[PDB]
Amino acid sequence: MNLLNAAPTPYVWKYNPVTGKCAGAQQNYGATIDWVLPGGNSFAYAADEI
Amino acid sequence: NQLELMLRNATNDQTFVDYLGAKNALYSVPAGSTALTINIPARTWEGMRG
Amino acid sequence: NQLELMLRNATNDQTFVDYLGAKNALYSVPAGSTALTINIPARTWEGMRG
Repeated sequence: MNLLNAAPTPYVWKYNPVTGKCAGAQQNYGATIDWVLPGGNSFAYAADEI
Repeated sequence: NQLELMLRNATNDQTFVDYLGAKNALYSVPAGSTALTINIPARTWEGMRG
Repeated sequence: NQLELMLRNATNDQTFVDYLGAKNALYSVPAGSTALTINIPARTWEGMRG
């Protein structure tokens, strides 16, 4: 597959409860699948579909 | 061979989880000190067990 | 009863602040010593007064 057409990881937001203003957004690294070193071609498609 | 054919099929493939189910972190505490603070950055905590 | 009922209303309930408004930390300084280092763990300082 092509990683340029692969779906990116979503941006999750930070709330900052005390001030109440948005604290920004981040690349959602906290929930990511490890698929290129162990997975290969069989799991690259699966991770993209997820 | 039938077991292989019914096990190579993608919908039914082996799935294993580590029994400890815990990211393991060691935080240094000097000898005389009585307090420790564990500050870690923003994360999606998506399915924390405890 | 009217007064107590307009005070039981949650939109208007008592709010009290400590006048000092200061966390109090005592850092030991021995006799001969002339310097002191106050290191603190990572924190947000979300409304610190000084």
